[PDB]
Amino acid sequence: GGFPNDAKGISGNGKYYSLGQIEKLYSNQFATYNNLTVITSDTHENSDNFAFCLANGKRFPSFTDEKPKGIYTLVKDINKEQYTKLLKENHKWSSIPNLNQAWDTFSRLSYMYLKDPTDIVKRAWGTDLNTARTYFHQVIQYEIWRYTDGMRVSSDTNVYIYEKFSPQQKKALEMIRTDLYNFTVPYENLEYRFYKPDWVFGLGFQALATVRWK
Repeated sequence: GGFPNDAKGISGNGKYYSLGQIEKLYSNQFATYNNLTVITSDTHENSDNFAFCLANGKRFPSFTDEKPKGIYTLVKDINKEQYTKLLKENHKWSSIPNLNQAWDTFSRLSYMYLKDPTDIVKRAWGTDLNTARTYFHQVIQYEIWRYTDGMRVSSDTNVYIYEKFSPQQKKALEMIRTDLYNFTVPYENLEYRFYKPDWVFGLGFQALATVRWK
């Protein structure tokens, strides 16, 4: 179950790029859903197979035509206090709703993508893991934003997003909402990671965070 994060790229200069959420890899092609994969700035090796954006109101990273927008440094093996501090720093001009709980929801939701402890993917997509790999990322991402940014998506709230969801995504969202608190997260066996965006003039970039097995 879940989607492994077995990437091992480490950048020689400590800087990383992301392929983005829905972005073109090459400007003459149709955009693809890229799971916010994070790559080394030097070798373009994945460092983390997926990641999640932590600030829906900031700039999103991309790597179209191999030109980075949004450059990151990595904080390894984060805990509740570090996550909370870094998340808050990335939201200087917005308040995070139920901030106390922000680590709990992020760490649970990202783990549900990594491991899927309650078998949401089997129930929503069956054996179609290729579709689920991106379509489940997207619903997990929106639910992360419910908690980072108050972006609750439903048939009567943020309808412009909801109506774009596939039927399987809609089912998965209901399962996520039912199952969120109904498992224990095995923190001692996991490495959570934070990607801190380098400063730029103006509205900055969203931070990213992700998880892998140790």
